Amino acid sequence: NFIPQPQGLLRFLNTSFVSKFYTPQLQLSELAKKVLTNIKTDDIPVLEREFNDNTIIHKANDTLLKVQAPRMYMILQSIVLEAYAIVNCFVENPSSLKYLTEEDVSITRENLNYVADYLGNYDDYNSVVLDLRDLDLCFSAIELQLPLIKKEA
Amino acid sequence: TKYRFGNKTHATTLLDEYIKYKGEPPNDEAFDKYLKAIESPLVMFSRMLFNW
Amino acid sequence: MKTRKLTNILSKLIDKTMAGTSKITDFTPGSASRSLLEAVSLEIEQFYILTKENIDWGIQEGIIEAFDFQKRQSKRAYGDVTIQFYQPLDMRMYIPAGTTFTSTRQEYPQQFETLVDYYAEPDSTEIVVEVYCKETGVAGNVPEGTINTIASGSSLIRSVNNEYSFNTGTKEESQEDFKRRFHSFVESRGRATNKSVRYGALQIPDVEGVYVYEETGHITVFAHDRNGNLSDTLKEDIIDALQDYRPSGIMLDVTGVEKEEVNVSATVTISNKSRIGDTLQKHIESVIRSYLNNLKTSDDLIITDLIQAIMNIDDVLIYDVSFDNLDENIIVPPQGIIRAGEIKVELK
Repeated sequence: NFIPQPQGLLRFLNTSFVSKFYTPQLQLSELAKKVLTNIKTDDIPVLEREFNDNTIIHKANDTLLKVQAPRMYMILQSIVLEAYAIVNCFVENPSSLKYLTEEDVSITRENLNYVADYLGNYDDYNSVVLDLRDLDLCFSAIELQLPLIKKEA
Repeated sequence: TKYRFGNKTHATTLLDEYIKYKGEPPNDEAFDKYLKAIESPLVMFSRMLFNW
Repeated sequence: MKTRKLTNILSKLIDKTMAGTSKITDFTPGSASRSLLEAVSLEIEQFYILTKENIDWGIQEGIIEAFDFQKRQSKRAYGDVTIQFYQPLDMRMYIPAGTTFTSTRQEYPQQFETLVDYYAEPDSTEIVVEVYCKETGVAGNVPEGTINTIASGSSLIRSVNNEYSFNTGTKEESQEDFKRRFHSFVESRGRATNKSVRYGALQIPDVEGVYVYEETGHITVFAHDRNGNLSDTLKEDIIDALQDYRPSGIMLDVTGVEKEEVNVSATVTISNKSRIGDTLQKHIESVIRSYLNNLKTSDDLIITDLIQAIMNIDDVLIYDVSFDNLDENIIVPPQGIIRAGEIKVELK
């Protein structure tokens, strides 16, 4: 019982300069690890249409960050997997929400700030930063609300 | 039958022009003319009824 | 104006606060003042980004408003639908106008309808009628074996199926194509030149991919439509339109274009053994045939663009493509157009 994923998102998800305020650690959550293995092994259903011209469609792939800064591109994939992981359990199959914890989202926001600040240097690719800032405050709400949800449920 | 492109009415028109001009028309387009030629009430009532 | 990121704005705010006669204040993480400054900096960055986007949109809108040059609308998808009956019709039958053709798959719920009357003569086990997509978009480019439903159909009908995918529906006009046509118009302001005649020929919506071959006191235009034909009325309309743009005191002529046929006999390697099937072969054949069509005049049969186009369907699923005889580019004359051709797929 899983909604078929877009082809673009499926392709995207399946695989010096430093900021002074926030820095990354390249750490993956336990919940994120399980979802990666499931997609890697199981052949999840996928869609055939690509009407939705938003998110990674022609923004994450169109930008030259993929070829210029592959290390930065790894950070964006990690945020997407963490973003997809939390959206997965709440919409359907909430049993996997047990593995999530506060520190999983805390590191993700720090990674988002680091990549977001680097993208600010480029003037052409501010469209990607437009969505990241909105997504940045979304994780913080989950960070300050996730412990209450598990105890309530 | 013996060529890629075939037609009856289109070919017949060329023959009629060819016969009338005795095989010597004023222009050569007649020979090539054949070649270039060949390569609610129910809805209204239902619609207006839905509108009302 | 110049884009300002969050970190620079926050640093400037911190410097101003420190220099504004305030030593007691501190900007450590977790403080209310630091959070407020970060929020303000993010608001200013959002304002700058939206201002840049509005500048780009305003430039586009001003260019659209300036002059009388505007993009054209989309084209409704259309194709052919095959009808199979249980037995040949004993007597002539009339199909009511406006018959609706649809599908059952959830991915393609778009509807279709006929525009002209059709008649099923007796002793005919099948009939083909053109259809048009009501929705204006790329959703009408359904794959093979999608349209499998008919409305107001008699019991004689046994099956409904489309032999080939449409691959004709299009979205709104692409930005690159509009920009190129505008460049042609701007370069065509100076009349009595090759580019002026080019724009005068290309401004008609029906004609596509014209070519001009200047000669000593003689001008030839090999104009053709999307189907590669040139009707007399459209030819006369093109001549009349070019009359204003035609250079004075020199002959002009037009004689359409001559078509050429070549068999590619392409072969493709597919990584996924399971996914290989007749449906994929038919899709590849239809894609290659459509690529052969909608091609302008006086361009060599480049193979690199062909392989990059067919590989664009799926980079991972499609592994490699090779060819037997047409490896070298075929030089086309000014009056030659590569439209026809039989495609045979030889999977490795």
